[PDB]
Amino acid sequence: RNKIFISHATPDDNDFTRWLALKLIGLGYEVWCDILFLDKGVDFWSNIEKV
Amino acid sequence: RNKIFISHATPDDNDFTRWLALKLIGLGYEVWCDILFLDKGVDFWSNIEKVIREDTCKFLLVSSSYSNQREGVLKELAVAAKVKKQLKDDKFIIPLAIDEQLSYDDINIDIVRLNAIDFKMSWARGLKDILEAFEKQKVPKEVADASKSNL
Amino acid sequence: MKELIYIEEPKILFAHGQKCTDARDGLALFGPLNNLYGIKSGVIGTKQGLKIFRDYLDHIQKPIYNSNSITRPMFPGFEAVFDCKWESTGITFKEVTNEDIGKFLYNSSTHKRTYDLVSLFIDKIISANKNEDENVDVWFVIVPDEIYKYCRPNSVLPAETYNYDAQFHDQFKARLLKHTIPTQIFRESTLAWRDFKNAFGLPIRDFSKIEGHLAWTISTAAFYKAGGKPWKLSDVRNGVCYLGLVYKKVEKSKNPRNACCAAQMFLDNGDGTVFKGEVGPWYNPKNGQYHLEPKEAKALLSQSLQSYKEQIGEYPKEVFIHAKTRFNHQEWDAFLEVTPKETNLVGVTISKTKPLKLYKTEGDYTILRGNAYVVNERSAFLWTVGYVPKIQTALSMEVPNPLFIEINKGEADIKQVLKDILSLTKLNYNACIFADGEPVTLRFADKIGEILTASTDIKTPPLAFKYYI
DNA sequence: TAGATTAGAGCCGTCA
Ligand SMILES: NC(=O)c1ccc[n+]([C@H]2O[C@H](COP(=O)([O-])OP(=O)(O)OC[C@@H]3O[C@H](n4cnc5c(N)ncnc54)[C@@H](O)[C@H]3O)[C@H](O)[C@H]2O)c1
Ligand SMILES: [Mg+2]
Repeated sequence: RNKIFISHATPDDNDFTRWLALKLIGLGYEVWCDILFLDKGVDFWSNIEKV
Repeated sequence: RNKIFISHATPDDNDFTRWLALKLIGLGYEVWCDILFLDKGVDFWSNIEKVIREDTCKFLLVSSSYSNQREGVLKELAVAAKVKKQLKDDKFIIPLAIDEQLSYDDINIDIVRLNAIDFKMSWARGLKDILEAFEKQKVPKEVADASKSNL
Repeated sequence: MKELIYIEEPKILFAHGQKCTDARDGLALFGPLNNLYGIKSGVIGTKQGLKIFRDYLDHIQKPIYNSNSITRPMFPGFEAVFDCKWESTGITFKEVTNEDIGKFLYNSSTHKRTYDLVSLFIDKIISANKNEDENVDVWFVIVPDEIYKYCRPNSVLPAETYNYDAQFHDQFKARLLKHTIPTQIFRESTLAWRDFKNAFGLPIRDFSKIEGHLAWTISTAAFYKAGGKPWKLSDVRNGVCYLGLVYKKVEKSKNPRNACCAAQMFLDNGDGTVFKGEVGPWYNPKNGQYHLEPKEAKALLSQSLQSYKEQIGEYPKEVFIHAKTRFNHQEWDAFLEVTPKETNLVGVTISKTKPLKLYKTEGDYTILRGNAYVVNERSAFLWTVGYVPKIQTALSMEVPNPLFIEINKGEADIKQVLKDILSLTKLNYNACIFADGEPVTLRFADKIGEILTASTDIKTPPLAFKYYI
């Protein structure tokens, strides 16, 4: 349990979310985001709930 | 395995299928598709099922209006699901979304929980996504040679 | 029962050292020869023109299809073909209000209004160029339809500025020469062909079945103008230099003062391709004559020889001059006095005014492309337009006409002349087509000549082709 | 009066 989840509305708040995710990654933390780490062709609700 | 299977609704999705097959073959991936061979008739099904079940590492489905609820594509998806369960590989079918009319609310049940690659906005972005996914998942490949596609 | 011979396709060279006989397929399979990073565009026009240009750019980032992919290869999108970015965010806008256009396109004298409109556009372009901090690769001029409609020479509306042509495009290109600004003129109806109609509810120009061809053409033009190399020739033999010649009337002057402009081409010794105009318009005062006086012939050939020697390091081993007219003896002697010892000079003539047609007796398709009837050792008929089996169609509609090639001066081999002339039809960068009906040594010289004749103030013009096309 | 070369402009079709 060392991942910071970020919840937002897509795609209306993408700029701030991407900025914040990149900043937190640069500072050293582990970030999971709907627009940068979700896979293509994967069951996404199940993966989100698992995360 | 070493081969990439492409399932599409002939003869409506021919332009994109030819484009994608030529690009992939020019990048070092062996592609099996029903448009690359001019001989048909004998074992119209056996060879296809044998190739899916024996020497296919990736199954790419061209998800569009024509390919939804298409009998041959549905049988292909059934065989692909069987092989995917047999191999214990979670990422084996990778749908490609190329049609703007086909809303995600109206996709087939066999592919409704899967993360699909988007081609609707621009095809180059879709190709970049496919290449990055293949590199990440370690799809076997040859040194890229555009002469294969040319020939 | 005479005899015909066949000449094979010349082939052209693309990225990764791969060869193909089609520019569309070769570019859509391998890619161009060099690497642009992106095209920052500068758009000038009304607000509607800017909107139309943004629409078009957004359109060609995606695949575009023709009705028959076999006849016309598709367009897989700009950034997949060319591996560089040209989108609607590096755009810079410079307004031209309708208030500016209204007060000028009313003088009822074509000359003055043409002058005023050209000034209205070029003053803004030059102001943007000299006193702003951007780096604009090409300038795209969106011309409303009315501006282009009436600025033709012989078209009527239903002294200081008289030393200029009566054409918007020619004067516009000529008056921007000393600034060296690549430019692309667009009609407003070309980019948005759907919304310009007639009294039937249908487009004036219907591009519905040929959209991919239009995208190919525009993309290739824009790519070349920004400093790209789409393709090169395959097996140009070393030591040979080609040289076109074309004469042009001068019109508004006390004397016709026929002007002659050339175009030079050869192999750069780095296995590149040097294709640049060798021009400073040489003149002939006599009316109706299309021959140079000895001094101009001497100067022209000396300049061409010096260009080759500087670009390579030694004089040509063979020089071919392609013209549309015959050469008299005094002109050729002038040429020969200023030519080195170990250099063979051959003068050729290419003409279209000769009635000879061949009909296939069986089908409904025309003669093949590589055919040629060799009348003699110093003449032959060469078909450059005809049925091409690779694309499964003919480049013309009706029965095509051949080119008549004559070795007027010198001593050479007609087979080599025909082969070379056919291979020069594959370097039309103003178009994205399978092949052209004329050698481009004779077509780009004409385009240079017809630009630097709409004015007289140009001195020592640029040679690069991207300032005239 | 002819034959034989030359360059300008303008207009229309591209699919099915
Ligand atoms: N920021 C958010 O709003 C956010 C965050 C996490 C999860 N979600 C979930 O809610 C979203 C709702 O999306 P919407 O319907 O409002 O708009 P939408 O589907 O048009 O756009 C949303 C995005 O579409 C993509 N997407 C949706 N279904 C997909 C599938 N089957 N395969 C591949 N990509 C798919 C995802 O990237 C998703 O974030 C998605 O279903 C899912 O990601 C949203
Ligand atoms: Mg042009």
